[PDB]
Amino acid sequence: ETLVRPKPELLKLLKSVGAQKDTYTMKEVLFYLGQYIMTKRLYDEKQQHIVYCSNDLLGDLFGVPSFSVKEHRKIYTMIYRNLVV
Ligand SMILES: CC(C)C1=C(C(=O)N2CCC[C@H]2C(=O)N(C)C)SC2=N[C@@](C)(c3ccc(Cl)cc3)[C@@H](c3ccc(Cl)cc3)N21
Repeated sequence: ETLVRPKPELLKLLKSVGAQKDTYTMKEVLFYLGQYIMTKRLYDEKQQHIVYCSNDLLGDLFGVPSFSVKEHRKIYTMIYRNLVV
């Protein structure tokens, strides 16, 4: 009840990087989302603060083509839209 419950499309995201649970602290979520971005190589060599998720499950979930890591509010909005209420 400290924790938060992923909607199952994001929870399938988390397991494609080795996650075992189905509830999580925010930290776990942020950390797994980062696995993803760095494993699936979703970024520009030119400007590395932009993540491009255009043709990818991540983009699906967040409903965007791309977004900047410097933009937290906007990130948490995207994450929460995927949290079981
Ligand atoms: C991938 C991740 C481990 C990490 C960053 C990261 O390392 N990235 C960004 C893509 C290219 C690569 C890079 O070389 N940079 C240092 C800019 S830069 C960076 N900052 C972190 C810690 C972060 C965490 C929470 C928020 Cl709300 C925003 C940013 C965190 C993060 C976590 C979740 C998401 Cl969805 C996006 C970014 N993040």
